[PDB]
Amino acid sequence: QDYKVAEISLADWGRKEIAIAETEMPGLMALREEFSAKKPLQGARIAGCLHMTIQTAVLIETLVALGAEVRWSSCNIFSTQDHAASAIAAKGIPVFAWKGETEEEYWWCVEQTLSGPNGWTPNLLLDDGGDLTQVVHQKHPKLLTAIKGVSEETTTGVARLYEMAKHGQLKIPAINVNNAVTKSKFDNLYGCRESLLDGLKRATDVMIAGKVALILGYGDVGKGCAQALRGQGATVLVAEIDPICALQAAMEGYRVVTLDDVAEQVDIVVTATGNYHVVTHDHMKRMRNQAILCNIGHFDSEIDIQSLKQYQWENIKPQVDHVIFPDGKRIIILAEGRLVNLGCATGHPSFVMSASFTNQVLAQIELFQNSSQYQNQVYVLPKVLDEKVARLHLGRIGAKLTQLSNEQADYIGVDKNGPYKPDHYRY
Amino acid sequence: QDYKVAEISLADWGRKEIAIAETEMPGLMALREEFSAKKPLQGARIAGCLHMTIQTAVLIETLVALGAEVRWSSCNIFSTQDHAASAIAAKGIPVFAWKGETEEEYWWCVEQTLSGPNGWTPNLLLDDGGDLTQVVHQKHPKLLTAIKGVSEETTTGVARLYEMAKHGQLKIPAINVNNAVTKSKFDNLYGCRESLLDGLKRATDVMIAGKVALILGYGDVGKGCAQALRGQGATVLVAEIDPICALQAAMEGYRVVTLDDVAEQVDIVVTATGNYHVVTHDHMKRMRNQAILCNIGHFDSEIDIQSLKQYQWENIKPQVDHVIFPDGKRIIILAEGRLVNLGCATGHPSFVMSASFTNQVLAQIELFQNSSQYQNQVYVLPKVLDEKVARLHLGRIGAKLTQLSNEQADYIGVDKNGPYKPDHYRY
Ligand SMILES: NC(=O)c1ccc[n+]([C@@H]2O[C@H](COP(=O)([O-])OP(=O)(O)OC[C@H]3O[C@@H](n4cnc5c(N)ncnc54)[C@H](O)[C@@H]3O)[C@@H](O)[C@H]2O)c1
Ligand SMILES: NC(=O)c1ccc[n+]([C@@H]2O[C@H](COP(=O)([O-])OP(=O)(O)OC[C@H]3O[C@@H](n4cnc5c(N)ncnc54)[C@H](O)[C@@H]3O)[C@@H](O)[C@H]2O)c1
Ligand SMILES: Nc1nccc2c1ncn2[C@@H]1C=C(CO)[C@@H](O)[C@H]1O
Ligand SMILES: Nc1nccc2c1ncn2[C@@H]1C=C(CO)[C@@H](O)[C@H]1O
Repeated sequence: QDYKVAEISLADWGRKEIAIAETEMPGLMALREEFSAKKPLQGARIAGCLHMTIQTAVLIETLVALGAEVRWSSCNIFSTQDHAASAIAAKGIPVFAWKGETEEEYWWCVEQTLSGPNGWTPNLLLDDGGDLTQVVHQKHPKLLTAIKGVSEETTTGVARLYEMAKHGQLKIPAINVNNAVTKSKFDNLYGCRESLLDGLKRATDVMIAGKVALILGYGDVGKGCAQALRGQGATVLVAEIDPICALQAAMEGYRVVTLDDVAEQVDIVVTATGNYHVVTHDHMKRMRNQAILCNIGHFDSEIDIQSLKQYQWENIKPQVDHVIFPDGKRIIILAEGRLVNLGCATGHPSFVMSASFTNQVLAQIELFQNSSQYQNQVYVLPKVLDEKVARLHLGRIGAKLTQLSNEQADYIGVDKNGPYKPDHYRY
Repeated sequence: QDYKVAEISLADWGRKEIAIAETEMPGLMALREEFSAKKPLQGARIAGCLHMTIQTAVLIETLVALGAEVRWSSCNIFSTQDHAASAIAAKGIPVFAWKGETEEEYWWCVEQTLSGPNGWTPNLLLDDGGDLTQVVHQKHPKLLTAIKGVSEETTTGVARLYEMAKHGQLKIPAINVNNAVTKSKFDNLYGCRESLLDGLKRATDVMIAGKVALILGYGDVGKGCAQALRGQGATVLVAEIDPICALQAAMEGYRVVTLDDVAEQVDIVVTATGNYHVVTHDHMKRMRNQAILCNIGHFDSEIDIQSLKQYQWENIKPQVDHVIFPDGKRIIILAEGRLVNLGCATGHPSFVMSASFTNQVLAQIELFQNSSQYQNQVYVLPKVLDEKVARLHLGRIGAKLTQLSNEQADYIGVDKNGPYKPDHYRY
């Protein structure tokens, strides 16, 4: 009874894909092997708000195998994989999540993780986008006092933590998992380099070769999106407000342009800025017939979807829609502006989510155990753990690490076992 | 009389290439436009130890145009462009540098910059690899007291600064220019992606397509080298001691291997580690006939060249040599293990050196003006100047920056004019 999923009968399928996914997520299995006996999360009560995919299943069960009790919701109304949710619910784990939630239901699902039977309350939060963090701070401040800290998955959620802390609003420790090197430089980038393409294809089956595709933003996500579409023969355009990131794109042979200038020339538009209304009404009115528009950043407000309620909306299939302009021209909007990789496909593949999620588990162990050593600010995990995360993934893909001799360790000033780079190294 | 170059009659050619190079180095010209009247380096006496190329010419004359007086040497015995040296000497600027120096001459050239006519002594150092910094600290400690600080170009020199500072040996402020974003992420990477290939070609004219090429190290330099050879159809192998960098290479589809395992299989070997004897005698003995071996890191000690004095060395052309093993098999060694892009070609092209060198000038202005605000540690320039450097290069390559609206600036928590990223952002 203590769950809510679309069809519990999907659990056997979800379980079958969880089984394959474990073979793809060596970081998470290595942590079970290391820690399942010593149960370092015994006593941990984790409220989780993070896209309920097959990958998040392997995360949840890793937390459980280390002793934690969890209550889970998704951080996006379209990102859940129903068969994953079911497999977790069937295990007796409270999960509240399904593909196709309304906004009211979304927030109800979050609230469900803050209160469990028998006076269950979380002492930890695991968040992706900052919504759970906001609910707790703004609507359940008595709970705040028993929270040891939050671990946060993504760039947008980290921005929101920093905004809170600047104004004295941050009332618990927070671990920024996004800016683990083995998160930002791998999930954000190599994740989207595969899953952006996947969502576009499942949704529209559009040919990438020969198309003019515009990526807004050239951060870690935009960089992966650009490479993804360039590999398939698209002319790729980039927009940026940061001169350094703009220069990076130019030096990779992308023309750096504004959407103000090029709106009539693009076949495909991908927002990847984590910002607000970078695609406006006049941009879309200017777009050619059947232009495809999608967002991959965390929130749908990258696009002014409100500006389109004016027109008629004709559904094509779930999460793929036409909006018809007065002159009859149509644009294709994916997942109503919600992140297209998780909305129209399945998000990143399991291997790279293992890197991201191995950082999450380690962040949760660190907060549960040593939260008192931390103040109400944003922290990152030390580099030796970052390096550990990468080590655990090398075996799966056949990479053989070279070992430093003593004299080589001294020559560059490191311990043979790491950390191998200064704190400010950018990889 | 106050210079020493190979043939002063090369000055007109050097000048003709300096003229083209200015059109390629908008960062340096923008700084002259901004600063040549106010002469913010008037009174600056700069001792420079940095590869005397056409690019360094435009740097030197930028320093002069801002009021500085300089005395210049190269930081490598093979890296000088003689026609560049001449053009500078003809302008009456003391430069001591030529292609093909002996070690004794090299150190004599450095010393020449520490003492000028009429009791000229530097109050600033500009260094690339740390040699000038070492000479001054270890052999001219009375000079040390009048030095306001050093600006350092490259990863190896920065390692050496950090080693000094750890043991209380650093006795002046130092600006780490390598780890400007517009240095490390552009020169180290996109520079070598062009100039590694250039040196290999000029030296050996070898076909890259179909060859097995091994890059040792996958930092900023190794990353550019890998992409360079992959673009031309080489199977590219990578060796690394850092698990994070190893994982990056695997996720780009490079096999990560040890040279211990693969020495018999490689056609081309590039050392890019900044480390010591990563290529040993037994590796080269194991190498196939006509295997090509080169180093692109700062010092030739990446390769145990000493281990080859045993055998006969047959010259092919300047800086390209055969060493014959007892069984008659031959390996090709480029520039006796010195950095191959500058040793067998011309180093990076002017456009990217403008980014590197615009940081240098700004570092020199900051030390001359505000050195007293600094302690005897290593600093980087603030991000707003990093961003300025990129801004100055956007126009040349046609990149158009998007401007944030007020609400977009607020939404992500930045000023509209920057800095646009937190200090720890890795680009
Ligand atoms: N869908 C996924 O699987 C996934 C994965 C990781 C992150 N994300 C989300 O993607 C978004 C981007 O993340 P990131 O790590 O790349 O962020 P980032 O800060 O590294 O990069 C974003 C870039 O957007 C640029 N930008 C900002 N405003 C702009 C504007 N108005 N026009 C053009 N460019 C602009 C910035 O200069 C910056 O370089 C965030 O919302 C993040 O949470 C999604
Ligand atoms: N020739 C040029 O134009 C040019 C340009 C920039 C820098 N450099 C020189 O290149 C070298 C590398 O610079 P960088 O910025 O790439 O440094 P970096 O620290 O960014 O990368 C070097 C890499 O070498 C790896 N490494 C260290 N020891 C190793 C070993 N024994 N086996 C395998 N891998 C090993 C490290 O893990 C690291 O990732 C330095 O000497 C630097 O000064 C030359
Ligand atoms: N398959 C998958 N399962 C679970 C979570 C996933 C995912 N694919 C991307 N994600 C996150 C969402 C993004 C933005 O919210 C990133 O931060 C990334 O860490
Ligand atoms: N054409 C050129 N002129 C002048 C200097 C150049 C160069 N090409 C690479 N360099 C440097 C040497 C390397 C290592 O010493 C890097 O740090 C780079 O900044």
